[PDB]
Amino acid sequence: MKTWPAPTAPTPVRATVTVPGSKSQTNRALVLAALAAAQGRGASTISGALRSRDTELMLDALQTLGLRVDGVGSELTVSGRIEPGPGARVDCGLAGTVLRFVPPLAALGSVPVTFDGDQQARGRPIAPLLDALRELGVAVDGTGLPFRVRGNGSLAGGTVAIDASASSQFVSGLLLSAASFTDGLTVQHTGSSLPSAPHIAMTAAMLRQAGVDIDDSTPNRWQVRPGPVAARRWDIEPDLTNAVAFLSAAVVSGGTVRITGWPRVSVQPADHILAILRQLNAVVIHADSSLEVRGPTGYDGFDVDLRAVGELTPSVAALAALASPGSVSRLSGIAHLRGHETDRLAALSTEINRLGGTCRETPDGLVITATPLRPGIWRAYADHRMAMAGAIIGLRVAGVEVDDIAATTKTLPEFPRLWAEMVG
Ligand SMILES: O=C(O)C1=C[C@@H](OP(=O)(O)O)[C@@H](O)[C@H](O)C1
Repeated sequence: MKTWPAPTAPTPVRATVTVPGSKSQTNRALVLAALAAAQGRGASTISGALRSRDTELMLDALQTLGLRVDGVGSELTVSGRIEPGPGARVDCGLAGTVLRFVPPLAALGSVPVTFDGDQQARGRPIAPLLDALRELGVAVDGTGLPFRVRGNGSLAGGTVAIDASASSQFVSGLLLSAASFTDGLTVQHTGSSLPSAPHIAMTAAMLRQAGVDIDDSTPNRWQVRPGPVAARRWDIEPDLTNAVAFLSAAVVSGGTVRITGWPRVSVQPADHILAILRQLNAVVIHADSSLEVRGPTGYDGFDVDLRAVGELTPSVAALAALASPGSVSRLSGIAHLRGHETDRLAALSTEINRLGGTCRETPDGLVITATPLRPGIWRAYADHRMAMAGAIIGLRVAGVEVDDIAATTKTLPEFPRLWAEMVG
């Protein structure tokens, strides 16, 4: 595979960028549309849907379960029933949302469904959710990929306790289908350290838009009452995590990037994101239904807690590597990133140090000292966000090439073109 050379920015980037739909919201919408359709409420359409490997895996997973998903562009229509064929096998790829959100959904069917995924997906956490499904009555063969969910057309629900410290998607995955369990569900996260609170809140918010009653008034506990899931039209926001890769270009070059269609009120953690950018003295404004970010002339080291927004770590690590020389930055709260697409703390450490940088993995994150960097091959680990972090570095370091920019197809198949258009 040819490498992809990351274009440099010898002068401030200036651009208006449109990023496609949110992966997290798209895949929640597809699951909820499938439940409504499986419940006999009719077809649903998702407008502005992300088309990427993770959402194609999700819609193929629903089709494996018997549903129909139509649409060649960003408008997807879900219909039909859960009625899996003999030997049904969901391919999870490297999509945690498919791996975690579809096995509950599938216990509603009356035929078992096998789950498999990429070799690299088999190293990602999944066993706690399968134990929880077993506690709720579902027969599950296997404690890791490949595993089979042997449903008998129904799932009684009830109360269940789970350690979800390794992934909020263990909670989201159970919450999304719980309205179709006979008794609904009460889910209790045991212990502490629950990452990605905004993605669980995302789940709860979209469940309420589908008419589902969910009580999240007590931390670490969620009660969902049994009831209908409405068929409705979903409007998908731009992916704000992907937007940060482009906004970072403004930050490191002292330029100006605008993102179109930014929601002033979002189901995504927009407030965390904008606060972080302002930590680096970026000027952030909302204008013309767009978000504008103007980078500072330079920035020093920063400390940032990424527990609630860990998927920002690759881009934020790149920003830290590009701070003024001798700056020290501390990224914390992200032990769980050892279980992501790749171990992102080891990978970021490895690739930054290869460019001559200074990145030290810590038990919950990274400490990065900004030092002059040099050309190299920034290696993707099949991880869309590692790939875009390489692009960010390359803005300020000539001679940086990403081995596998096509890794970006996970959530942004058009990255290479959009990025070229931005940097110009
Ligand atoms: O539910 C979601 O859509 C996701 C939740 C988070 O997972 P973890 O809590 O496992 O990090 C996030 O990092 C992931 O990229 C998307």
